[PDB]
Amino acid sequence: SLLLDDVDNEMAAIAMQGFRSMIEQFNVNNPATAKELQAMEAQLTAMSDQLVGADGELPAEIQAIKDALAQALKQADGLATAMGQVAFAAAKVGGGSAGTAGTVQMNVKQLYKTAFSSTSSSSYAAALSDGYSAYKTLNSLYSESRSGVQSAISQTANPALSRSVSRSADASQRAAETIVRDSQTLGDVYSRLQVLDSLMSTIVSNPQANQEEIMQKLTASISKAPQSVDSLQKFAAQLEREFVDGERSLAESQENAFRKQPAFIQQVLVNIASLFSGYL
Repeated sequence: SLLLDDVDNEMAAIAMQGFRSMIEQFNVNNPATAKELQAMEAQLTAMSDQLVGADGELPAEIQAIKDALAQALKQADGLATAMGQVAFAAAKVGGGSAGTAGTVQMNVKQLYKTAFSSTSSSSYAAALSDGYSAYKTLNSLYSESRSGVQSAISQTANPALSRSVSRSADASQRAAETIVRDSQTLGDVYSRLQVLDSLMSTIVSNPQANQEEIMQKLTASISKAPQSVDSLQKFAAQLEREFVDGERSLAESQENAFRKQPAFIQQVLVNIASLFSGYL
């Protein structure tokens, strides 16, 4: 009876290819369906057979994915819950601790829940906000994690971030429009929001810095951030024009950053959700 944290490379790649094959069975751009859930099950069984044989005992983490897919067929939360269990398993294969696999699972599951949220939902803004918190948490964890946990994160989170988006004086409103203008997917939104977040963080941490230095440092940070990079650099340059261009703009940006930064980013998220939702 096999334990996933104690697998050889051939079986690690078998498992991960099975997870990748499950992922190809759905389309995040439309509500999840019985057919997709069933197809994921068929891919899971094909990989399980390779792992332990048509009759061997399923490892705990594969058991969990099976249970999850079973429930989702009986009743969005369903596919999202199953993909969190996929990300847990993949994280365990990669040598992650229980705590790490748990964090990966909770936060990947959230990205799918955000991907499947309708823009008309009363909870859409919330879901967009929760999805950014999950994004950040995953990017933090990615950096400090073993390679296989990195693969578990990116391979399960990316499909949710691929969800398409499209649009329907105040700085937070101006930032929202700038992010949205340059974004096709949810991943585009969050990666560009993170650039703004980093711009604000750079100002706070370097209050004496002028425009050129702020941008120099931000550029370095974007180069050192976890994983298109040229596109985020180009986006940084677009933020420069809006919020760092000249002494007046910088002074405005410095007030928001020193005095309001979390509130500002959450107001930006509200305004981004408004642009996708049409609602105030």
